[PDB]
Amino acid sequence: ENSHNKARTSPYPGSKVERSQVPNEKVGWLVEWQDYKPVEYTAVSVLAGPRWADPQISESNFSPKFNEKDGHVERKSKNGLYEIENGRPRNPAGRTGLVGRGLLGRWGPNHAADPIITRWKRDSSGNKIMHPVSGKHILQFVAIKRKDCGEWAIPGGMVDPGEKISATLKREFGEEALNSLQKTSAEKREIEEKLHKLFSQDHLVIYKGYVDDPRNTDNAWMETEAVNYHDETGEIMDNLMLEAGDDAGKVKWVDINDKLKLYASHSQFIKLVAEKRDAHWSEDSEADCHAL
Ligand SMILES: O=P(O)(O)OCC1O[C@@H](O)[C@H](O)[C@@H]1O
Ligand SMILES: [Mg+2]
Ligand SMILES: [Mg+2]
Repeated sequence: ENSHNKARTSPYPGSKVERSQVPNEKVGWLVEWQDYKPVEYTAVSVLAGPRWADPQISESNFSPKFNEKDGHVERKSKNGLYEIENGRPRNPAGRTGLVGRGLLGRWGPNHAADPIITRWKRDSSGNKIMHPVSGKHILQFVAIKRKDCGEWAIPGGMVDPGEKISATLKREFGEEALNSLQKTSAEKREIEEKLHKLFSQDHLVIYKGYVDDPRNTDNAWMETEAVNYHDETGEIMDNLMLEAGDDAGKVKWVDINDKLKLYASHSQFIKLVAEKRDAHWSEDSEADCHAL
């Protein structure tokens, strides 16, 4: 019973555009609202028609195949089918008060991928560390500090046109967490060997689908695929130094626990990983709120 909230904040990112107000009871498309009048807005950068953006719906020869693989553009939503009304997609989470695409290049789902690389925290002797409160070992994951807003986050990113989610995962992690774009060539082989063995081991899909994002509109929204590549022994990430890509101010292994503050919905993803890996999570048991 919780409506998307970030997707209804104003002004729209990178603009002064104010979204039309949407009472929570009228978020669902199923709810009748004849007077609903969303503000129309698509960023100039998207309207300019770059290679990563779709044409406007009116463009004569533009015939998108929604809810399916449409060439080098994946139009399927990972939450199932989304409705087409008035020739364009309808946000599956509901009304947002704004039509058009805002800063999103694609009509409909705009896919991203979030590679969560984890390993157990280890001491000077290479042994795991148990937390006394949970009795579980502490897990860490590779996080980057965003240059634009300085928020810590999973090193993810947009799926490029024609790119496979698996490639986006490998590419985003390497480029921003290892800085593969600027590493002794050939030495890039090893990063590929290691990431290869790492991303070849069995991973876990943590989350797929809609992401409540301030860039979302009634017609275009963000979706992600968060996947966890875990290094159980530590052998793989062992000798792989983290180096920030040019899009990150910092990069480092971050201890996982319920106190973490991360970008977007990344902390929800981290909580799920700790659950699946049976890692420590509860920092404080508020025992003092009950004990004499
Ligand atoms: O931050 P950018 O790369 O611009 O958009 C990508 C992503 O934004 C979030 O919705 C997802 O979790 C994914 O990390
Ligand atoms: Mg990117
Ligand atoms: Mg990014």
